Amino acid sequence: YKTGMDSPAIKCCGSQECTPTYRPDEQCKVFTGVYPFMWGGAYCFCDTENTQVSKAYVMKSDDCLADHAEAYKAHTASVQAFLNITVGEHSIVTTVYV
Amino acid sequence: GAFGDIQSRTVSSSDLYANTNLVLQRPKAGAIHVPYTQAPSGFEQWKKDKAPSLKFTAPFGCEIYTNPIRAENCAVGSIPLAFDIPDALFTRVSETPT
Amino acid sequence: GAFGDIQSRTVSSSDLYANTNLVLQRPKAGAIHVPYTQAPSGFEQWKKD
Amino acid sequence: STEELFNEYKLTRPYMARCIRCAVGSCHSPIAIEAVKSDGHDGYVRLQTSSQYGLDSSGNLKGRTMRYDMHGTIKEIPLHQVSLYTSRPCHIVDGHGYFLLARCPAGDSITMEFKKDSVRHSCSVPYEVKFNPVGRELYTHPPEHGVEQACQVYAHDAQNRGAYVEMHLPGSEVDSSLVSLSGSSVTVTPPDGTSALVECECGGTKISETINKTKQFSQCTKKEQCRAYRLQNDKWVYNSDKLPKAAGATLKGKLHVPFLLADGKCTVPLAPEPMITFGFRSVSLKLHPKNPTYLITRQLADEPHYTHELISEPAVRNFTVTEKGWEFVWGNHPPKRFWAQETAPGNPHGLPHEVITHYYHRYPMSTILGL
Amino acid sequence: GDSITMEFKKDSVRHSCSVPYEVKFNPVGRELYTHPPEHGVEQACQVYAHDAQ
Amino acid sequence: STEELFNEYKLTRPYMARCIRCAVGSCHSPIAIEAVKSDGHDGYVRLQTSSQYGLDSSGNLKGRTMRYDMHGTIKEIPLHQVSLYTSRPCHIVDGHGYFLLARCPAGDSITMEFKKDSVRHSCSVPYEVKFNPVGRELYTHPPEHGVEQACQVYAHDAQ
Ligand SMILES: *[C@@H]1O[C@H](CO)[C@@H](O)[C@H](O)[C@H]1NC(C)=O
Ligand SMILES: *[C@@H]1O[C@H](CO)[C@@H](O)[C@H](O)[C@H]1NC(C)=O
Repeated sequence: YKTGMDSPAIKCCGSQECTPTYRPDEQCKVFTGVYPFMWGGAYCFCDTENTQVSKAYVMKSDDCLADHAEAYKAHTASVQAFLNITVGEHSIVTTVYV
Repeated sequence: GAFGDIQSRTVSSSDLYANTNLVLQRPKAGAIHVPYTQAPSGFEQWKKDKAPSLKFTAPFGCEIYTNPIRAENCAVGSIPLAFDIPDALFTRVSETPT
Repeated sequence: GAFGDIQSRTVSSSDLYANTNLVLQRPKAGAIHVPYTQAPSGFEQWKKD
Repeated sequence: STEELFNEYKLTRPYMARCIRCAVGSCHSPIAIEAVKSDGHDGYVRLQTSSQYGLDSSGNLKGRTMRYDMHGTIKEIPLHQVSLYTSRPCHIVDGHGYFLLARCPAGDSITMEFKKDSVRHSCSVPYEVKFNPVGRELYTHPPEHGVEQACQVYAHDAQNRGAYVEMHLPGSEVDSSLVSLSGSSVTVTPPDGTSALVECECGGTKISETINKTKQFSQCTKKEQCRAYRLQNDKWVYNSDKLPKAAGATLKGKLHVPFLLADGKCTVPLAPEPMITFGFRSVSLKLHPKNPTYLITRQLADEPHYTHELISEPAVRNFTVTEKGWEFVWGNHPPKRFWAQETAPGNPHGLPHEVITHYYHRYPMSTILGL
Repeated sequence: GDSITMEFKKDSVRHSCSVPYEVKFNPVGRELYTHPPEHGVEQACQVYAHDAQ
Repeated sequence: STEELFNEYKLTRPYMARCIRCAVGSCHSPIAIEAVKSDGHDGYVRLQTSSQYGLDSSGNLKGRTMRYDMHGTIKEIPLHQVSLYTSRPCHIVDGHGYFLLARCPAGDSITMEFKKDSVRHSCSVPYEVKFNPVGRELYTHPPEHGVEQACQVYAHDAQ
């Protein structure tokens, strides 16, 4: 599997509210007291009253389509046999169950 | 962290069951990223501890083949046979050498 | 695979005894090469042990 | 030809992300690797990077070069310059968009680097790389010769039908270089081609959304008192965890990915043929592996007594064989079976005595009981 | 690694030199890692400062 | 001077052979290594490649370059461009014709590569490389100081 991770919801000088998300093993949490930085400089001016929401979920791997295991349950098995039967110079190839 | 942590009813099924113990963590101050906690892929762990296959462990020299799931050359037991043969196919002794 | 897999009566002797279990294999389709099977040099194994 | 080669690349655009180490410390570089997959049995790696390549800046098909976001601008360099290694240098095989297919050896981490117009840039990410050798023989590199067995490997074909990922509009991208104190007031370039989003925490004017205009901002003693973001709102990005999202809306869709894992054929080593020595109810096997090879054996009875072992050094082992049957499998060699029958001393006439001990060996588990 | 090799390109064949010295850095914390993780907790450690001071 | 330096090179000519992996798949490249010997105790490697070098296309003595058969034609590049490694980059010591003497470290396989006028070409062959340290002490590299003991090593002399 691959851990699907959403983009951070960063609110500068404010506060976000979390909402329900309908994803497998979906987790979401609000974090306060963050001062994010980017390549272009400090993202948010404020040092306090800052909110960074992180959201992540679990999703199937893109390789799963070809590489996967299949769980089966089996019962009441039947046997099919291939007998070569010659009765009085009559050679045949017989496919018959047991 | 166990075999079957990510389950899907069918290959094409969009709904799936996920139990990875996903826990979100506190991000680093001044760094934009989505921290997370997850159990190692149980598929990989099982693949490492998969143990020898049934094909190699099956008794009676049974050989296991896939796609049409089947067992072959299983040398155990016996099979009764009944032969309803018409009398027309029998040959009189007078036609055979003495 | 044992010490003495390749033996020579003398250093200058041209005739020599060889028991390497050399088995030729099927070559790859589209590839020119000489496939082969042989036991590891018993000299090296003995040198290690 | 076809949207698969046209590619959503025209819609996406490469982006930058944080690397743990960029040489001297961390940095927000486009080389950053988002994820690595190592499911293929042949040892090939499928890396997902934050940048995109295979198509040039104008959207033309050119696999010779790679596209990386160099801070405020986007630059392109030949792909052959880009190198990567884990324990030893890897060999790049193919690439398309975000994804990269290369022949890497085993290792504990993946380092990717390329030469810029200045000091070379590199980035290492921790990920366990350990490819399972194809077959029951654990090799490091594929042999010159061997037998053909089924395997699962990463196809290099750009054809894509099954797998797809979610991409969406990027969030506001801060850029402090946009803003300076011309004489004493905040002055921000849009710049020419990009809309400038500027907001102040202090009083006065706290909203700009300046599309294209050079504006002065009073009541801001220092340029540190303001913040400015570059907004594009033109292209989509991969749902990366290092770029903040847009709060207004998340326009998203499904886009397919190259380098699908698919079934194929692999060249595997063939376990050297052991020497077989015969005896009474016993077979002596002289094993001489070229590499760590799994030996597996079983009986054909109700009690298989299954025994297995990975053997890397020469050794001779003896197994007991009954008339019920004993199967032998050695590496990738086709399984062979051997049964046993009365060897010696048997049950001759041998009058008197003698035959008592000869019968001892024939049909044991009793014998002495009857005596 | 087991030894340190240093090299540079001259105006001719490149020059290198290897010296035997045991290099084995103790991972920080009670968890034995090879490279630092993407995420974790902050613990005290002792490291070589790059400052010329 | 003497046929050893004149060399049968004038009679031979380098040739091409198949490599298991040439980067993206196999190919018929002259870089292919025929055999590798690792009997020397000092850690030096003696590689036998499918190409020849030490003499140029006209048969003149020039050890600075190496000669490889580029498909339908034959090209030559400086020897210093050619690099090889097993676990870490090796140091080329000398060469003559088909054979190459270099200081390689321990490793599981030998990879040799050189830069063409295009994408660099490489070839890896599986061969166990494990040099026995000289003496009763198992070292990785020779020490700065020590005692002198007898050993067997690959001579670089073309004799
Ligand atoms: C029985 O079948 C095999 C192939 O299934 C055939 O070669 C053989 O001739 C047959 N024998 C008789 C007696 O029919
Ligand atoms: C079986 O093993 C023993 C020692 O382990 C050895 O003496 C004996 O010769 C072996 N059997 C055969 C048939 O070689």
